[PDB]
This record gives sequence, C-alpha cells and structure tokens, in this order.
Amino acid sequence: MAEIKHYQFNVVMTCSGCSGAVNKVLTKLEPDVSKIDISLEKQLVDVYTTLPYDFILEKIKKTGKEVRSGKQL
Repeated sequence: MAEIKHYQFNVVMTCSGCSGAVNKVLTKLEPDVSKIDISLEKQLVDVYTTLPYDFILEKIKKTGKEVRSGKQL
C-alpha cells in the first residue's frame, strides 16, 4: 500500500557533491529506492523510496553533509 514516497530535504551541498556520496550511500538499497534528485539552487534533495523517513535521514547523515530540514510528500 505505502509505496515509493517522495521525501525532500534541505541538505547543505555547497558545490562539489553532484550526487556523489549521496547516490553511493543509497546504492546499497537500490532495490528499495526509486531515485534521488538534487537542486543545488535551494540546496534541496528529493529521495524517492518506500523506506521509512528515519532510514533516509540516517543514510543522508552518513554522507556527513548538513541537513537543515526535510519533509515527506
């Protein structure tokens, strides 16, 4: 029933990242993830996956990049 959510987080990219690290840490659960997307402009990242929010936060945490806020859609 609960499928691919669309989470969105304000993650401090500050140049450089361009999916590196953020993508890699998700590869581990490709079969549970639809996609990620990234918008440098407003330092936003979308995470399209069925996995629980907490799990995503953990994985983002694991990159070492700051996370100012985020929500689910």
